Formats: sequence, structure tokens, C-alpha cells
Amino acid sequence: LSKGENVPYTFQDEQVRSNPYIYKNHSGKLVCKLCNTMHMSWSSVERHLGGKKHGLNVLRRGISIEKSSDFRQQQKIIEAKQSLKNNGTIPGSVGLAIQVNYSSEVKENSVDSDDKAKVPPLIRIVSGLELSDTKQKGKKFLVIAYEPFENIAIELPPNEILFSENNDMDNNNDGVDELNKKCTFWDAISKLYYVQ
Amino acid sequence: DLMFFKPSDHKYFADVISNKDEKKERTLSMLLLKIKNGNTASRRTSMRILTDKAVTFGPEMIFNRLLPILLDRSLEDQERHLMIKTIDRVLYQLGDLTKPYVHKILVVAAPLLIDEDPMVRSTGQEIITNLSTVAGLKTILTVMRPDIENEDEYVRNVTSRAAAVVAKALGVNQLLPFINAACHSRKSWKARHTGIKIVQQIGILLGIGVLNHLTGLMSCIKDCLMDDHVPVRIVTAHTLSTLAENSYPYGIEVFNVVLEPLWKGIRSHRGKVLSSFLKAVGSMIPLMDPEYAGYYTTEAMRIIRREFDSPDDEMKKTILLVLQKCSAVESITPKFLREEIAPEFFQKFWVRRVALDRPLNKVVTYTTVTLAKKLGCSYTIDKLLTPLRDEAEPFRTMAVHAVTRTVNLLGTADLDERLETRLIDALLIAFQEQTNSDSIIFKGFGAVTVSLDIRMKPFLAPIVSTILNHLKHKTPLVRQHAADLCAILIPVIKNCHEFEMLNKLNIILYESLGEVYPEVLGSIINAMYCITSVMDLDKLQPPINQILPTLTPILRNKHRKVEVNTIKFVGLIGKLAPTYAPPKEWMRICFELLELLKSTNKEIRRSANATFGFIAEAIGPHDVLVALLNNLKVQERQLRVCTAVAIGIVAKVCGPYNVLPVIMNEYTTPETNVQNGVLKAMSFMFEYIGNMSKDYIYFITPLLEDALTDRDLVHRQTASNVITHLALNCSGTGHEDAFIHLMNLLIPNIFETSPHAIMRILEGLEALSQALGPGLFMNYIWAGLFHPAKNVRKAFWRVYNNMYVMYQDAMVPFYPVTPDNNEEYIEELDLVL
Amino acid sequence: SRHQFDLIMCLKQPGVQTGLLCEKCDGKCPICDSYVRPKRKVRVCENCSFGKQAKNCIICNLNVGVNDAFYCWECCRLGKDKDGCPRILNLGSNRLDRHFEKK
Amino acid sequence: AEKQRQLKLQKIYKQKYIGLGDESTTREQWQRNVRNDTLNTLQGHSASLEYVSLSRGDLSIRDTRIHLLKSMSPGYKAYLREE
Amino acid sequence: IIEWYDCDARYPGLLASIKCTKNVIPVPSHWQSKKEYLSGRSLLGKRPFELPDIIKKTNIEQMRSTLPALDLDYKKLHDVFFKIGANWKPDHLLCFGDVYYENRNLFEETNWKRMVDHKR
RNA sequence: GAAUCUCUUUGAAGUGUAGUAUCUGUUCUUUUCAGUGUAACAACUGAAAUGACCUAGGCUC
Ligand SMILES: [Zn+2]
Ligand SMILES: [Zn+2]
Ligand SMILES: [Zn+2]
Ligand SMILES: [Zn+2]
Repeated sequence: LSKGENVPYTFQDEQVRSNPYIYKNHSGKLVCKLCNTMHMSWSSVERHLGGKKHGLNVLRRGISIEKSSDFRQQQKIIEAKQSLKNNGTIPGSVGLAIQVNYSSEVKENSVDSDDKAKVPPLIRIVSGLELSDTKQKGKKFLVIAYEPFENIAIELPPNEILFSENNDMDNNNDGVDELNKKCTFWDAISKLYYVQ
Repeated sequence: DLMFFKPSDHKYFADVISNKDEKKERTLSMLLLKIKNGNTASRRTSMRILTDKAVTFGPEMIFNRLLPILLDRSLEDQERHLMIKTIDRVLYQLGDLTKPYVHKILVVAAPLLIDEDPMVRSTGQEIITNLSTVAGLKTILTVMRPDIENEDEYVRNVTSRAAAVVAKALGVNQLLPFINAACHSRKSWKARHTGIKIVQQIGILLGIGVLNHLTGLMSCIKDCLMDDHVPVRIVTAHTLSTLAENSYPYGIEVFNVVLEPLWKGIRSHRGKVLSSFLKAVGSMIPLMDPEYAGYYTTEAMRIIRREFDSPDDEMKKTILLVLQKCSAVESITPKFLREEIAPEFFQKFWVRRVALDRPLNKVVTYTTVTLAKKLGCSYTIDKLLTPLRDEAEPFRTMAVHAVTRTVNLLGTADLDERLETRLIDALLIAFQEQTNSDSIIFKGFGAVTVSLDIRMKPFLAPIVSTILNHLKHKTPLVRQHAADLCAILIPVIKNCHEFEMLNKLNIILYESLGEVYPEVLGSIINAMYCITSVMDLDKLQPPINQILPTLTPILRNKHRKVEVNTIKFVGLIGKLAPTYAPPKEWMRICFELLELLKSTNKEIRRSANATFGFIAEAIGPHDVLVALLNNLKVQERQLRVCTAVAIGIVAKVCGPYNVLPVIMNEYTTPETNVQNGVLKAMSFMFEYIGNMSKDYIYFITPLLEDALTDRDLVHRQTASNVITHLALNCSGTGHEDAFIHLMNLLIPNIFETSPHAIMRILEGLEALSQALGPGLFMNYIWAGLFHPAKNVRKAFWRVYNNMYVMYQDAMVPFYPVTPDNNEEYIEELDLVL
Repeated sequence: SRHQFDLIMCLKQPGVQTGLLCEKCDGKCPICDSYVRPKRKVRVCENCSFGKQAKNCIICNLNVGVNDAFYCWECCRLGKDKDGCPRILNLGSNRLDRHFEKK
Repeated sequence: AEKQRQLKLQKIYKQKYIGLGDESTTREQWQRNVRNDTLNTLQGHSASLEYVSLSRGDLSIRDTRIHLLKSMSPGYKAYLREE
Repeated sequence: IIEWYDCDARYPGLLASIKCTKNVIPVPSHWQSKKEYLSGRSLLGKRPFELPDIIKKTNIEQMRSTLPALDLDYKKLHDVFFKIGANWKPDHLLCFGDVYYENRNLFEETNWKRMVDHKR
């Protein structure tokens, strides 16, 4: 029932834990440091975790942290689409514009069950501080994602470009964020996503 | 789980087959079913719930549903007792009940006293003695009055015993006028009868305590004995027997009243009436005054001799009792007995038909043995030689018993060479010719051989010839019988310096040690134990170092006696022969026992633990401790506890300087059960050393630092158990400063509940009272002595009760009492000269 | 007793007589049931001796004892030695459910 | 069961050893036990008895002993008052 | 020393005299709490055990690993308890009226007392 | 007993008495008053205001 995980003793002076909570004290029993509850067997531990008691103490601890100050069914063919970066310019500075093209009714003919099909591609700015390899980092990426196709990134060394100032007249349909509504276009009829 | 459904008694429950009065009404009967028909784990819980809530449920529904259950014929001794236990716990809980339900319960649990087994007799007494305090005198007296008038012999017999248990519980002084009511009642005949029997069971239950109360009862005997009713007259005579035997010679001054009519009853009514009368007078004989004993004994002995021919069983049983008691009389001479009583005794009462019935055979033997004291021993056994050679096997058995009990008391030193020869000859004959399976012959024969020993040598050889002759036989009964006889005869052979003969015995037994039958094999190993114990090891033939490796597989034979005698003998080689067996073989022994002590036997388990002392003396103590500590990690409680015992004994024989440091590391191990085994092993290793722990105390206190502080009530419990022995044996050494610490950690645990925790902590604090002295221990008790909390108070007054029990003068100077503290104070404490 | 709770004691002024225990119970201090360094022989009141009941084991109350019971050195210092007459009057739930369990 | 036995042993120990505070005991009941045991030891030891005899200055020592005995009962104060 | 709950003392004038008598040591205050005297959060972070350094000299620490055969000299062990460790005594112990409350941990006070010693 | 040939291999579970701890599930105030209870709580036991007015409150009716 332990699923082969090693829970170190409390006195062993902390490898990442699944839940950094259940420990074993100086004795052999298992304890929840937050809940301060003793548990005889790992089954009792799982009852504790699945119990509302522990959860309440987790929310209380999160409140203490603030005081101190669809995802499953996601289809994934991991297919790299074709981007068309191009140095743009208007007035009064310089901005970037990307032209991402998508399938020509080649494989999207088998999936049409209004499952987020109406949802257009989405962009987000990610810091390289977190990667599957975690080697080098220190720059941002303008990630672009669509359900079936594979994610795409574009490095942005410049601290700020095209970061405008009240372009439109403050209309509030947040969509996803100010970035997406502010500067993206989704030609859904031709399947072309423009971003600038 | 409701294990083992009862269809008829469950459909008798009805209730829920699928509203507070309906909820208690249902759950109550549901629990009752859990107890009667259910699962052990279930019924154990329903007991605790039923007792905790026993005050909540109305006794009307409790007894209303519960009581009629026991009226059925489909109950079993298991289940009926399962309900009986609830009866006891509930009656002792509520403590107050109305008279109709008192009557119901007394009628239900009343027949229990009559059941054949003292197991049921005991609890049947418990329900009644617990109910007596509940209902009281007046209620129970109002209960027995309508019942004693019943025409049913069975029920009258029942509430005779029940009324007796009540009389003992609430005292016979309060219930005595009732005894005078049914006693002296002129109305009913059965009321007279049972009114007399109640005196019987009162006398039996009180025993010697009947003395101070014997005045009122003898009134009933003297006045009610004169009744013209033969059964009444008989029962009175039995009451004189019981109250005389339980009386002991004191009561003569009171019995002198009823002394007279017994004789005029004897010389007249005769018959079974004279049987009961001579039982009474016979019981009077020991309490008679020496002159009066002289007269009345000589008066009775004539009637006895005349009545030797009584065809009836009861009268013969009585006669044997009267001779049994009259034997102790100094007036009648052993010359008189040998000239008249004894010859007319042995010829009449030793007839073969006598030996057929055991309950008579008892009184025959005990009577004969009481005769042996006054009679010459050589004369008694002289008359006892002919019954030994009779061809009837049970008659030979009784013939043995007489020799056993006689020779144990007197001994055979009175016998001449010739009849001494014929004695051992007869014993060998009956021993080798015995048909029946019984354990007496080798026991009593062994008793004779222990009585006379140096004289045995020329018989000692043929006796052993018969021994080997039976050691080869096709019946395991005769096998283990002869082996048991061997183990008994081994010490005697040493007196004849036959030692080579002991060697050939050791040979043959060692060669037969490979027998399949465990029951015989165990006895064989017992004979091995006696041989090796008696004779020097060097001259032992096999020799020992060849013996033991054949013993190492024996430990796995399971059963019981095999490991009993096996562990005994392995221990014998453990203390006697350290050098012979190789140390690795001793390690195999350690592993085998370490696996072996899972057995359920406390003798096997205890002796098994004891052998580790000898093995620790012979071999490496650390070597033993490795296996022991490695076995502490096992979940089984017997393994943990008795491995802790082994650690204790090893620490006793080796000394704690070796064992303790490794123990402390085994405590450093995080595992709970291991830490518990450590703390208990520390307790035992301390109780086995009185003067040693004094030097070791300081190294203990940092370990008890984490023990007493530990969250687990178990660790706090067993640590307190350490402080018990450690404090008792280290008290007065001067370590009080350490004891002060150890206590300072204990005081907060006083409020801890549970029975085990509370008694371990109480005993610990009492041990601290001896090491610290009351004064400081007092100071804590005082500053907590009263307090508002109603809880703190109840807790500390326990410790102060035990302190007041052990110490009083010791606490006298330490009472924090001043003239402003209390009004009167004591004017004499301030006096200074 | 120290372990089994429901066992009831006597606690009267002990007489000259010495209590007997069976070979099965041999070695136990009748209070604490300890096997170590026994000191003084138990003494029971006359009310616990009289007839056949005198032969019983003062500990297990059933078997007929040969051996004398001794108090340990821990009870002799705790004074429980002199407390009163040790005996077990009630057989106890353990022994009861044992006998009814087997038969 | 266990606590229930502790009640019976409470009755027995209270019977033998007289005053043992159980749970609720009045200060009059308990202080009486204090006085009784203190006087008990003062007269019990020939030592402390000899001591109180001289420090008090009585003509004889048994006067002090039987004084303590009498002083054990409460009414002895009023008894002295009536002399 | 007297506290608000002493008002309901059935014999308050007496209980004040006893509780305020010279050498009496007031009841440990973990009563009136229902936590069974140890719920302590600090109990979670207590060290399993530490050998007294004199016993740690015996080297059985290395011989047997308690953390997640072993034969040693009788003279060595005996001398550790007696020759080396006769005058040895635990460093902390406690005093006349020291009582251990739940939240207390002696170890930090041991390093404290030792530190008031070393550091000047 | 000795001699030869072929082939193969190696190099067990379990019980009962008492008692404890720990999960988890589940429960929860409309307001008062008085009693029990409590160290005080808690808890338990009984009843029930309806109407009007003023800026939590009322010597209110
Ligand atoms: Zn938790
Ligand atoms: Zn007794
Ligand atoms: Zn016994
Ligand atoms: Zn003892």
C-alpha cells in the first residue's frame, strides 16, 4: 500500500516527497505534522489523507502561507506546426509578428464533436526557470498551444517589445488574459493564427 | 458478525429482524445477542458497551429481556455463562433493584450452585453474593419464605444453598432469626427440613468462621433434632457432622447439649438413622474432652465392631469415618486396636468387592492410613502384604495407595527384613503385572524406594531388570510409566554406588531417545535429567557432548512435555557442562529456543527463558544478545516479552556492564515494539539484580528521559515499570537526586487514565516514596492534595491513600499543618527544651 | 492479582499457617507474580485453611499445592508482605471462560 | 471491573488503616486523622514521649502519654475547660 | 500562587495555606486541558535518543547500527561504567520543584547551561 | 561383496480473558429563561411572546 515510497523519519534532517507531511517520529508510528495526528498503518494514513480533517488543516496552512506572504482528455499528437516569424515595425517602436499555419482538413476530419473545437489557440509567456531538464535558463518564451498539435516556443531576449499602453478603449472580455485579446488573431476559416 | 446464529432463541428475541425507548430497546437486545450468539471480537465489544451503558438502560427491560433467556433448555454451558457474566456485571453496576426482579434473578441464577462443576458453582455464588448487597436483608428474607414452603425437593435444595450464600454474604447474624423461623417452624415439615440444611451449607461455606455464630445454630440443632420425623432427625445428625468438622475441637462446650440425645438415638433407632448419628458422634469425637473422649469412644467402638457386617454402603462409609476420627484418641491404646479393632478391620473391609467402587475406596484408604498412625507400621503393612499379590488389578491399585499414604507419613523403618523383602517383591509383581493404565504405581513405588534406600541394593538390581524389561514393550502407556519410574529411582541408585549401572541406564535410554511417541519420549528425557543430574559428568557414558546434538532436533517436536523435560535437561547441561558442547552448537540452541518460546506453555516458556542464563554463562553474552535483539523486532507479544526476560536473565548472570550498553542502542532503534522490549528487558534485568543497579542508575536516567517524555502511554507505562524495580532496589543508595529527576518526569503522568497505566504509575510513585522518602514525594502530594477539580483530587488521593498505607509515622513530621492552618492543631509540637 | 483484575483477595490478619501453591504456580510472589529473590513464606488466616480448601493453590485457587509461597524482596519492602491474607476467592473470568471454552 | 475492585480495596484499607482520604473528605474528618497520627507517634515513641514530658514539665511522663491519648478525642478540649 | 479556580475550593482558606506552604510544589498545570497531557507539536520533533558520551566511548555504536558478533572486552565495558564512569553523572537532571510541562524540552536548556559555562 | 556399460544431477496457518491507543465516517446553535451539572465551561433537564416606538441599547409601555 506504500507504493514503495520511502518516508524519512522526522529526526533525519531533510529527493522530493510526494506529500511532505506524513512522517515517522522518533518512534515507529506515522504522523501528520500539520494535523498532529498519529496513525498506526499506512491504510489509516490514507484514510487521514482522504478525510476532511487533514484537508481543513491543509487549507489553514495555505492561509498561513498567504499570511506570511479537461486536462486529462487532452489529445496530443505532438506534431510541430510551421511558424513564420517576421520583424515588424509601426508607430512608435518595433514589434514581433508570428504567422502559425495549421492542418488542411487532413486529420481533423475524424474529430468534430464540439469538444472545445470552438476554442482558438492560446499563447502564454513562460520563464525558462522551469524545464524538463533544468540546465540553463534566464529568458522568456512566447508559447503557443492548440489541442491536437504540439506546443511551440519563441525566445524573447529583449526585456520588452511591443508592450503597448492602453491600445483599445478598455473593453472587458478577458477571454484568457489581456495578452490574448489585446494582440492575437485567429483566422479559423483558413486556420491561421497571427500574434503581435 | 452475529457468528453462530441461534434460530429458536433468535426468533425468541424477535425485536429487530431487519423513539428513544425503541432505540435503547432494540440496541440492548442486539447487544445481548452479540454476547450470547456472536463473534468473540464482537461480544467483547458488546460487553464493554453493555457495561458502560448498563446504568442508562432500564433494569426493567434489561432483566425483562435477559432473564427468561436462561429458562430455555437449548442453552449451553458456554452461552448460559456468557449471559451470567452480564448478569453479574449489571447487578454489580446498578446496585439497586426492586424485589420482584430480585426474586426473578435469584430464581434464575439459583440452580447454578447445584451444578456438578465448581466452575459453575463459583459464578452461581458470585451472582448471589453480589445480589445480596443490592436487595438487602429484608428483601431476600421475603423471597425465601414463600419458597421454603414449596413441595419441590429440587427447588428446596436450590434455595437452601442460595439462602446459605446470602447468609454468608450479608452475615448470618442478620439472617439468623430467619433461620430460627424456618428452623423452629411448627407449620411445615419441609420447612423444618430445608431450614436445617441451610445450617449445613452455612457451616460449609463459613468453615472455621462458624465458631462465633455457632450458638444460634446449635439451638436449632438441639430443639429441632427432637422432632419425631426420621428425615429431620437424620439431617440434624448430618449438621452435627459438618458443624463439628468445620467446628474444630473448640465448640465442645456448646455441643455438650446435643451430645446426650445422640446416644439414646443410637441405641434405639439403629438403621440409617444410626448411620447419620454415628456420623455426628464420630465428628464429635475429636472435640471431646480427654476423659469424655475416653468414655464415649469406648461406648461407640462396641457399636462399630457390631456394625462391621453392615451390608449397606452408607453405613460402612460412616463406620470408616468414625474409626478415622477415633484413631486420634489417646484413650484407646494401639495395643487395644491391634488386639481387637485392627484384626476385625483388615479382614472385613479389605474384601475384593470393597475395591470395586472408587468413592468408597477413598474412605477405605484414608481410614486405613489414619489407623496406621496408632497401629504399628510393620503390623499395618504386614496386613497389607496379602492384598498386594491379589490378582484383581484395581484391588492392587488400592493396595498400592494404602502403602503410598502410609509410608509417606510413617516410613518403612518399622518393618523387619523378611516382610520388607515380601513388600518389594509384591510391589514388583503388581508393577510388572498391571493391566490398567494409571499413574499411581510408579509414584508410590518411588515413594517406598525413597523411604528405604540403602536396604534396596539386592532388590535394586532386579527392580532395574524389570525397569529395562518394561522399557522394551509394545504399549506406550507401560513405556512412559516405566520411564517415570526410572526418573524417580535414579536418585536412590546413587546411595548404592552403582554408578556404572546408571551408565548403562543412560545408554539404553539414550538409545531409545529416538522414539516416535512424544508422550514417552518426554519421560525418557526426564530420566536422562535425573541421571545426568545425579551422576558426575566425566563418568557419563554417551557422553554429554554426544547427547546434546541429538537433543537439538527434539525442540521442534511440538506437543508440550517433550519441550518441558527437553528444556529442563538442556538447562541441566547448561549449568553443569559448559565445556563439553561446542559454542556454535550452543548458538544453534539459542536459535531453536528463540523460535521455540512462541509456545503457549508458561512452564516451557519460563524455563526456556531461564536456560539463557546458563547459555550466557557458558557462551558469549553479546552472542546471545544479537539473536535476542534481532528477535525483539517480531510483532508477537510473547516473543517480545519473553525475549526481554531472556535479556534480563543474561544480564543477571553476565552482569549489566555487558548487556546494558547494547540494550541502550537497541533503544536508539526507532521501532516502537523494539523500544518496549528494551524498556521491559531493562525492568527485568533490574529486578534480577538487587545490589548491582546502584552503580548503573545514572546511565539509565538519560534513557528514561526520552521514555517518560515519549507520547506513547505504552513507553510511559513500561518506563514506570522500570522505575518501580530500579527505585525499590536502589532506594537508600544516595541517588535520590537522580530519583528526584525521574519523579519530576512522572508527576505529570498521574492524571493519565487506563488501568494498566494508572497501576504502573501508582507502583512507580510508591517505589519513589522509598527512594526519595515521603517528604518531597509528600510535597507534591500536598500541593495537589485537595484542589477544586474533583478529578485532580480523585487522582492524587489515590497516591495519598497508598502513601498512608505504606507510611504513617513516616508522614507525621511532614504534615503541612500550622496553628493558623487548623483550629486545634497540636499544642505539644511547639514545645522546645 | 497484579495481572488479572477481577481476582479478589482476602486481606485478614495472617495466622501461623503457611499457604500452599501448586508446582504449576511455583515461584510466583502471590501479589506481583514475580520469580525473583523470594523472602518470607506466605501466611494465611485460619479462615482460609480449615478443610480441603487449605490444600488449594493460594494463587490459582484450583490445584492442590505442595510448595509454600514466598513474597519477593520488592513486596517485602513495599510492605504488601504484611498487608493481609493473600488468597484468590473468585476463580476469575479468565479461568471461567477457559473452562467453558474447552467444555 | 478494575476501578470497581479499587472501591472494595478502598473499603478494606479504610477499615484497617482508619482514615484514608478517598475523593471528598471534609477538613474536619481529615485534620482529625492528622492530629490522631501525630499524637499517636508522639506518645508511641518512648523517645518523643520522654521529650514532650520534659519540655512540657509535667510531674510524670505517663501524664503526658495519657494526655495525648485523651487529646485524641475532640471533647477533651471542653473537658480541660471544665476543670 | 492562588488562582481564580481556588474560589471553588471546597476549603479555600485551608487550600491556600497548603498550596502556599513553604516547600510544597504546585500541581502540574496540564490538568484542565483535555489533550491527555501530550498532544505536543514539539513531540513530533524530539530526537529519538543520544548515548551518554561515556557509553558512546564503548564503540558499540559502530559495532551495531541502530539507525536505518559485536563482542567487546569485559574490562573495557566494566571500566566504562566503574573506572571511567563512577564520577560521571547526567548533566541536566532537575531540581527540587522542577516539573516537566508538555511544551518543555530539556535539551535546549542543557546546551544553554553548558553555554553559560563555556562562553564568557 | 567385487568387476563393467548407459543415463541424470552438482562442481504451513490459527486461540480467549480484561484493557488501551489511533484513523475515518457521522452530529451542531432561532433566541432566551430556571434547575442539574461542571473547576468554569460543556453537556443534560423543563417552558416559551405578542404588539408598538426611538439612535447594540430601553428605571419603555
Ligand atoms: Zn493531516
Ligand atoms: Zn484469608
Ligand atoms: Zn496454582
Ligand atoms: Zn512480590
